[PDB]
Amino acid sequence: EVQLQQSGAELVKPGASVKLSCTASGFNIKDYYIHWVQQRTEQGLEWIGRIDPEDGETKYAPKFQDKATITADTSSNTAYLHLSSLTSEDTAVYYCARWGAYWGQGTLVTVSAAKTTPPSVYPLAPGSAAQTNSMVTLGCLVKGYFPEPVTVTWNSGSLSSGVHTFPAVLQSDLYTLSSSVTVPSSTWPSETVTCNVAHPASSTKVDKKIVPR
Amino acid sequence: ELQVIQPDKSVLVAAGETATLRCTATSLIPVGPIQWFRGAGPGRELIYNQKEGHFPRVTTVSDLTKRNNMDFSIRIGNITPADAGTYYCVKFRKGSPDDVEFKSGAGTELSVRAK
Amino acid sequence: QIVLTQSPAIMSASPGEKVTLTCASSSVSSSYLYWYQQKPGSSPKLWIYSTSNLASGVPARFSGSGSGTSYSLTISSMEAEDAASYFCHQWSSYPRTFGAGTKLELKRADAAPTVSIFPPSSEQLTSGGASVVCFLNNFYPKDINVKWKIDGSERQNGVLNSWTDQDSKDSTYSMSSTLTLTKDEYERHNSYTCEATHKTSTSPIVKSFNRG
Repeated sequence: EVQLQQSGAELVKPGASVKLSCTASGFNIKDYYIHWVQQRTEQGLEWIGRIDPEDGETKYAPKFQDKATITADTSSNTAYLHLSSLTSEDTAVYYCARWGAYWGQGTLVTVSAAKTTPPSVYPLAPGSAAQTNSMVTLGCLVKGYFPEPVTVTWNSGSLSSGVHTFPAVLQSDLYTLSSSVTVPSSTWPSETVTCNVAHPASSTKVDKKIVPR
Repeated sequence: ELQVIQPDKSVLVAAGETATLRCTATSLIPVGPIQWFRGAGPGRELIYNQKEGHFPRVTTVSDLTKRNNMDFSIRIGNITPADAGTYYCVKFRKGSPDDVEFKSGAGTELSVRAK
Repeated sequence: QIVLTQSPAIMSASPGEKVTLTCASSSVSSSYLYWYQQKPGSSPKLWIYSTSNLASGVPARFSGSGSGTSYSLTISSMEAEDAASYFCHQWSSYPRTFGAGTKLELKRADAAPTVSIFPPSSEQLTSGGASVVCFLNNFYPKDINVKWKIDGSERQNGVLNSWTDQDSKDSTYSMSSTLTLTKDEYERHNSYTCEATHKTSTSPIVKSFNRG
């Protein structure tokens, strides 16, 4: 099967540079043009350029000419996207693509002078002796981290039905994220409900068991 | 000097069969991909492009990844009357701003017998 | 470069309703016109290629049409899994461009939000902060407005609001509102109220707790 695996999320200070990666499987990149696309929250999808890994020929949209440099390595079956003099307008998700239907999962690139901070996770519980209803809603508050992303799961991915993980919101160079889970009351007091928060930029994986009070 | 040769002026297949559009290049020079079109001129329809594009109905007769390959014949599966037309085997070269057409074959007329 | 204008940028359709998305081009395009479906958190998926051909796995209810400078995507019978963003794409003119996209939501029946309010946890209070969290889950339509009342008075700032996209299953929306105060400011008050205004109620939707 055809698949494109891109590198992890990147945090770059404004004016610096970064090189994103894209490794392919199920085919040889030498046989097809490898494209790069950016998507900003307010400007949609924009084609950056492509490379013919067979001869190294590169094309670029005139907008990204002096900004983007595309390279490829047929030996490792990998394509690269180098971005220079990154401004805050370059904060976007960057996609790798074999044109048509084959896309990578995307790479978040945040351009900001803010410092990296691990999150504080706080449990949200109704409390012991509280009125028992049919359902109970537990929560998890992830506060004061930078940058994106943060991975939140419940019971190591076992709980997925009634989970709502909300998008992060930036307030003074720090993000705040919350997640709720609704389970039957016949389970949570007797069964373990644990909030699994991961923040790769700080290498912090925290499990937060939801206890009543 | 490369030539693009389509040894079939015309072809007749039945609906539901496969259409084999034959094409051979006489040279590897210049370097560049091969593209198949239905019709010529500005509004021509892209049928195949060996480097980019989605063409799930098309399979190549030979392995185009081989460096010494000069067979650019393709097969279009599950032919319907709507696939009738003139198909051109076109060699492209590297140019500006994108790939530039180098030479085109004389064309192969595909006619279809309906069910 | 070619300008692909997709209007309207957001639209709504009920289940079983026929919906048509339009794509107008600043200059002529040919069979290089693709449609891409994208849902939040996933890569763009090729949906229609060469104007009218469905990609593999795309349900037969989809269809594409158009030529020249105007194209269209059509769903014969709207389904819940069809709720996504759809971008038209051209690559017959250099450089290849995309449209701004049309976000397509499913118009389900109205649903009142299920509201949960949480006082600041004991872990956060020992750090010096106090965040009151209010979940407003599984409501429709999306439009909602939340106010924070502290002992009968509205607290204007210090609030972080976040909304989820339309859920893939029940096609509802959810909202989280967090009011963050210093530990001192929080303890100077007894009752905290999460007040929401939503179409499903002609009165405000209130959820409160007393600090003791």
